[PDB]
Amino acid sequence: TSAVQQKLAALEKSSGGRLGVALIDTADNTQVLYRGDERFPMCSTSKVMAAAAVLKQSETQKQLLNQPVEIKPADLVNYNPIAEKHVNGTMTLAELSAAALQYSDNTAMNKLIAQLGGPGGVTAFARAIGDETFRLDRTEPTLNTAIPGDPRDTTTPRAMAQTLRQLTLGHALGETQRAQLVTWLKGNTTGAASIRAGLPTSWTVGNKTGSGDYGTTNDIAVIWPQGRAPLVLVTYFTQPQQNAESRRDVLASAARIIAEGL
Repeated sequence: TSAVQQKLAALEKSSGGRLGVALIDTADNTQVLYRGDERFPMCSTSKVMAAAAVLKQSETQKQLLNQPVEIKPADLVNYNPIAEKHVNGTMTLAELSAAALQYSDNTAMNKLIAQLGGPGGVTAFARAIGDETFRLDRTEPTLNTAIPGDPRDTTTPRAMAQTLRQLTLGHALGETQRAQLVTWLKGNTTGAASIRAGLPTSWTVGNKTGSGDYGTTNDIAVIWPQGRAPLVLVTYFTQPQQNAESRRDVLASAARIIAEGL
């Protein structure tokens, strides 16, 4: 096991929880993995999968992203920073996607899942782009229970890293759709203390964080350093106690160790 793995293991040991990491360096398409085939609760990182799936729909429904969508009181769940600004109005599928990705709005996520026909529709998109591991079983907010051993609403670091590559750098999506996803990810406003805090300041990052129960603290990101090929980094972390506190620092520190390993 390499140098980077010894440090990740020590990081993990100092944390008292369970850490999962997967990097894809698209130079020699090299990978660095730590518990990369273990399942982790995705929490709000799953919003990328749902937004990407609506994007893929819009390829043949050219005006789908402009379709207005009613926001009714009953649609509000536990955390709706944007949607609560439009109760008894509308938001378009573009505004809903942006809200889900940029402000982690759970009502926005639920509208994307409904557009796709339920959680099974998000899983179907994953299968349709090669990802046999991702599974979305519940809507917001119950997908965040992150119960140890519960396979619901999980993926693996290896799987999500490859998937995120295909979506943001490959051609799982039409170019137009891919560019809109990148824009959305770069304009995220909620994942600054995680991966973003362990990387060189000058690298560009688009990412999506996720928290839930059991101190689950996650981040998935596509990174553009200067002078070299882009990379994909996934960092998942979860803890033994249901009421555990968030540990974004562990994700930043894993990102630091990975980048120090380039």
